[PDB]
Amino acid sequence: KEKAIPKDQRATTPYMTKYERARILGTRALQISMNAPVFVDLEGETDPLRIAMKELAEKKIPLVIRRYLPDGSFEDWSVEELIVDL
Amino acid sequence: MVGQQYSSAPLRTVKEVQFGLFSPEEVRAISVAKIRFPETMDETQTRAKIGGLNDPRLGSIDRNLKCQTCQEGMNECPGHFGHIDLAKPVFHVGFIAKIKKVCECVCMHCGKLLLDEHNELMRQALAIKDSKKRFAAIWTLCKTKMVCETDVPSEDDPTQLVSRGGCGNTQPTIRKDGLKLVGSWKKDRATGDADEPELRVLSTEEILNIFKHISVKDFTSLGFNEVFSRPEWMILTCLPVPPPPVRPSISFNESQRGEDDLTFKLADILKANISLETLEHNGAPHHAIEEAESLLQFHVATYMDNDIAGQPQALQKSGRPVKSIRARLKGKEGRIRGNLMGKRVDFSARTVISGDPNLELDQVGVPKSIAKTLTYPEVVTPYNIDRLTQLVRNGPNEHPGAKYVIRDSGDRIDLRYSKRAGDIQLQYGWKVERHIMDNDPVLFNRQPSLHKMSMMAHRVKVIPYSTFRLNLSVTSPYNADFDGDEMNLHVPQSEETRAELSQLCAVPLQIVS
Amino acid sequence: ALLVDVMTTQGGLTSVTRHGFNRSNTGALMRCSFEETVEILFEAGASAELDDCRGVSENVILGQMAPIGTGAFDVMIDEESLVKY
Amino acid sequence: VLTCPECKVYPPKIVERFSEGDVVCALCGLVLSDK
Amino acid sequence: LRFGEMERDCMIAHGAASFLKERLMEASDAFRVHICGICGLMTVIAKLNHNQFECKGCDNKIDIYQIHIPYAAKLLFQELMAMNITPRLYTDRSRDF
Amino acid sequence: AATLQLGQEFQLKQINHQGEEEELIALNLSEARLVIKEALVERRRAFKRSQKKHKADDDDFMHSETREKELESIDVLLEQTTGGNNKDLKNTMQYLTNFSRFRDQETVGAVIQLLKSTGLHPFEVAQLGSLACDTADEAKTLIPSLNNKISDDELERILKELSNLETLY
Amino acid sequence: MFFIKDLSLNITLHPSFFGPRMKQYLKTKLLEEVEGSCTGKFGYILCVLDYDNIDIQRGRILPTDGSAEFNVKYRAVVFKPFKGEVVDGTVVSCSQHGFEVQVGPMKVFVTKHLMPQDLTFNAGSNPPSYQSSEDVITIKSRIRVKIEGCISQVSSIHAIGSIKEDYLGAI
Amino acid sequence: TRNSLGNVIQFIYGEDGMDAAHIEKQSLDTIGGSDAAFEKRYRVDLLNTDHTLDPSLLESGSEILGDLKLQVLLDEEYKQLVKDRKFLREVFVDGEANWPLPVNIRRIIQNAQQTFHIDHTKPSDLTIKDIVLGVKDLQENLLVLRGKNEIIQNAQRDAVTLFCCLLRSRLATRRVLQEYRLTKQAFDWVLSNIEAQFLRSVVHPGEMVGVLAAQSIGEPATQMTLNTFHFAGVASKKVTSGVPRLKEILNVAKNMK
Repeated sequence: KEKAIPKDQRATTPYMTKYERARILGTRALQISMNAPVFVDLEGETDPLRIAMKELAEKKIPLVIRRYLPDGSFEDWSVEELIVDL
Repeated sequence: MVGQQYSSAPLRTVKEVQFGLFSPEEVRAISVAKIRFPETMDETQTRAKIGGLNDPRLGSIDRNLKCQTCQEGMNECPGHFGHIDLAKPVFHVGFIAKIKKVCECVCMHCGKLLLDEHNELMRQALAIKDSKKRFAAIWTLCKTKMVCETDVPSEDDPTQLVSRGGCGNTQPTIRKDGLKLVGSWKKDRATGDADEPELRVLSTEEILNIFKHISVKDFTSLGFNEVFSRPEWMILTCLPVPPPPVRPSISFNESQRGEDDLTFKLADILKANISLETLEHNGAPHHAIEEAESLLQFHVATYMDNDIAGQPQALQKSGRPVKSIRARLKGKEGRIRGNLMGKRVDFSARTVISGDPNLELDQVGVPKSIAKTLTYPEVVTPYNIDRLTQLVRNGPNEHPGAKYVIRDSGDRIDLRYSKRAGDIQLQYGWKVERHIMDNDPVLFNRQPSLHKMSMMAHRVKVIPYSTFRLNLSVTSPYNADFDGDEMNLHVPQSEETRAELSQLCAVPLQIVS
Repeated sequence: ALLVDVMTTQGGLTSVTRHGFNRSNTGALMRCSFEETVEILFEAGASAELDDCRGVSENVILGQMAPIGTGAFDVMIDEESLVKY
Repeated sequence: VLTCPECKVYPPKIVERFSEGDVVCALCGLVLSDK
Repeated sequence: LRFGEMERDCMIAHGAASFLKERLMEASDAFRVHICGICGLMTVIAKLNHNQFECKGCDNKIDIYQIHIPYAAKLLFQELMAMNITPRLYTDRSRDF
Repeated sequence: AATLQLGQEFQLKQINHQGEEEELIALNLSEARLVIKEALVERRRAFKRSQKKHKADDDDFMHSETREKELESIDVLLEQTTGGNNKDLKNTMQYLTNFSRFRDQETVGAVIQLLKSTGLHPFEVAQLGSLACDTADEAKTLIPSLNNKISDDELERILKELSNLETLY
Repeated sequence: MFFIKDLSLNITLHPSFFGPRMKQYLKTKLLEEVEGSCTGKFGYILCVLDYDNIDIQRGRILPTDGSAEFNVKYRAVVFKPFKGEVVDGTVVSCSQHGFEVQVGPMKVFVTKHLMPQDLTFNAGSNPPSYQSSEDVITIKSRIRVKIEGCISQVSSIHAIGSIKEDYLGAI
Repeated sequence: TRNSLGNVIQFIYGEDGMDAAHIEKQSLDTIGGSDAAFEKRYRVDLLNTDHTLDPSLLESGSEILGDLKLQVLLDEEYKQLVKDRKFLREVFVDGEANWPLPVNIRRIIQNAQQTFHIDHTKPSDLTIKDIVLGVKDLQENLLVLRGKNEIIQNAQRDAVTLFCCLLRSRLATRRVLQEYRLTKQAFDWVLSNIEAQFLRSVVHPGEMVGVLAAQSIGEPATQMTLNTFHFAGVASKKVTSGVPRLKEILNVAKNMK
């Protein structure tokens, strides 16, 4: 647990890349398509990808991204606190 | 979900690949069948001879009988290794140069390095961590000391001589003739004899004995390893025999088995070995023994590499060269560049293109039959069970429809033979392999794929006729026109893959190059 | 700029050939991928060379997920937000 | 010997789908061996 | 259809590891192999009906691992080992042993 | 373990999750049976408390009149705590109950104190708690580790005292 | 032999169980999978201590299937013998080749070559047993067996023991 | 930018850490031109009749004249512009002005003028203090590297130097009040839009830049063959260039033709 960086000493970008966005959407779409509970008010949609986008819009995806520094340490960022461009 | 079986061993991922070399002890311990006969299959011509090249303990490739060692079908048996014992040690065709180089750098009698810590140049060489340069420098330095020094001047005082235990004998000069390593002794001029270097072919067993006498500090200094890479192992004593998976037999009919080249070469190796053995114990003259050893060395050398410089090529009974192991891996069509970096795939199509001005920028017209052949494994959930049920009822001869139904347990029901298009009731977690439907992402490309923008994602639209359809503005990134060009279509088979094709490689996102 | 920096990063001019890149310190399978396969394999065996399986070629040979873009990070579950709902 | 574990009918009726690399029971449609 | 080297390079340029892995292994040739945890070789004999796992050379019946690799990689490793070279597969957490 | 060859997996010094060295813990039939019974009844009490949260009798289980009543209580405990999917646990518990040398906690504590007052190896102590030997030489032969390590008079005294401590059924 | 050890396990939770009650599902999975199992590295898994004090680790969603894998550490009481161990047990079955003794959850077999000749097989007795001058061994008779070897498979461990020397048999 | 072994090839990708598709050609106006044109364009003086602001441009033009703090600020700005001219002429000794850079400031200003229906025939309500402080703060709010020790600070300033030079070149006080005639609302809008469009141009970690660079270099190499022999049209200019020259550069040949 020595690798983990304290929250105050986080020196990575506070925006989320396109790769992280695509990975998160894919994971959430798979979990929804495997009958996982939905955290938002579904309105007439039957596609897991669109419901994943909808959950992302209200920032309700309960996932955490771990970013690997080259030496081996890592930095943990919640999906709620990552700024997503539109 | 690979193997169609269950095992309790945990799944893990490869992290390191530590290379090395077999010791003969390892070849013996690993092997399960000491091959003994130059024949494969019995005199009844119905079963393989036990102890032959096709011993059942190694395994079988056929789909009816199972392996004797593990009792598994041909789709689960990896294959097990045999071994063959050699009468006399044989040089390995891939380390002749290294053997000679390390032979010239070590005394032929006392089995020790010609130098030690006293010399400054040895300190410089031992200061280098790079093994390759270290060995090259040590070779180019110590190739010129033909006599071992018994006493060396002390570093503190050049007038003081300290004995290093050297034997003081005279080392030869070694040259290579074909597969033979011939030495020449240049006797000292003070001996009174002429400066005629006596020539002799060095015996492999003597060289093996010399190498076996080297120590650990010299192990590290030369650039070898104690556990994995000892030099004594560079000379062959026992030859491992690969299982029949590596050399599969192609059977046209019940009694028509065309065997691989590798097994023919191995049979010849064993034949020569038994001939040399039966001449060895019969008290034959030395000339015949030398000739037989040369023949054995030739066969073992050309079994692995068949392109050796300055020798004839081992030919087949029809005149073609024998495809050795090296020729399997070295080519462009060999394993590395033909079966591990690029390979043929499933769920793909290839067809000519055309132009459609009514299609949107990022939409591709897919013919009907190509849409009826490729599929997608959709998961049954509360949101789709009605449409999926109607799709299953439709069958495989109608678009839209389905072609297979996978249960929770991994079993897969072919909808065509099972009358149960109108019978199967679907549950939560089953999978329907349905046709590709409008607005499914696909990957689409043209060869050669020179740059990033030549492989892009698209949304499907099912159309009649046999051509693909494209918008007339994407023909510039593809460098493609419509006078006969064919392009390739690849279908993703998951949700993560579909999201990657829709959020990374889409045509809208590839406009500013 | 990147090509030039790669070509002159070892203190000297390293040509883009086998002599320059296939004699580098990189992984064994990576180097044997092109034009000197069997000899590099022999030398790696004789010297007891250790491969680390971090480059693209080593993760393509072994059929795994290379750390390339979407594969550069790990996705993990946050229990606090899940319980909070 | 290759038999369907659900029909339990002897002798088993089996059809090989070469173009799909499958072995299929001709009664329940079950897929027995692949590739 | 051939998914060549140029295609692999283009997919690396885009940055889609999952598509690459699915195309390479799940769509062409996936294989499951039991490897020994001590010598790191493919010599382990497994009787799956009786779940009997044995390594003859090292006398091992506990440290045995399941790995998912292509089939051409297994062929390459066997052909390498048929010339007295040892490609010794190891696991991340095998340094403890 | 004739020569006390316990291997790495069962070393005398154990490294716990806290990282501190601890003496290896060995329990005989009585200690293990009491521990597992206590754990099972505690789990049953926790389950009942949880059920009451979502929405007296336990004193009779630990105090058993007879072996048969104890076995019936054990069966009820397994039905209400295990689910009946674990036959090996039932067999082990039956073996513990049928051949438990000591039923009361205080007597088991007395046996532990008597065996470990001399400071013998935990393996030997657990073996002596499991085995009832009439003579010191019988135990010494059946426990080769006890040879050369304990005086015969001390072993005879311990065995006689343990035999006296056995509660009549 | 009963011992306390520290164990760990990797458990995969299906995506359909992803809710606020995930800890309960993990606890149920652990209890239902681990208790009563047998591992050749640590013997039979008899019991798990401090059920309320189960240690947990953060999930790591697998990139291939979406099932969340968790690493769970705990302390457990397990049973495993060693070479040369002497254990009391109960006779299960009687045969001419020897006998079988249940000790804990395991079986140790003794072959007729591994007992002194004074013990003779009596088949006419009900049940058939071994009779000697002093010791008689039969069903439900406490018998001490010196375990000589053990064979470990995925789900069980068999043992072979000998009583060839003195002070062995009925107690 | 590193490789599989961890060796650093570049301490920053491209030396400024920008994506290759967020970069357009823009002209640095400080480099070129004679000293008289520079002085007329960028110098403002509140005490000399030669270089005053016409009061019909600034709403508070009457009262500001003769002030002291304002001329100190303008003097600091002019010193900064002079130093920028010296540095930029040190870098590009050829005197060229068009270079690729992020963010098209001209289009942002044109959008501000088109959206707010700015009428040039009326005085503007801006303040010299506000313009200068706003430009300086916007420079303070441009970030590519987010370390905390001095090394990362120096690296980040080195990265953003040239863009700060262009930004100072376009948003000078006289240019704002006399050439654009922006109001306060439009000025705030321009500053916010500039910051937002800059922050979206950084390169995304995880990008495989090696294969991108290799493809970019070697795609035109395929078409280079066609026009290699144009120098073949001059017989007395038999100098190797084209495919053979690139081959010799790559091989590091020790015997050039």
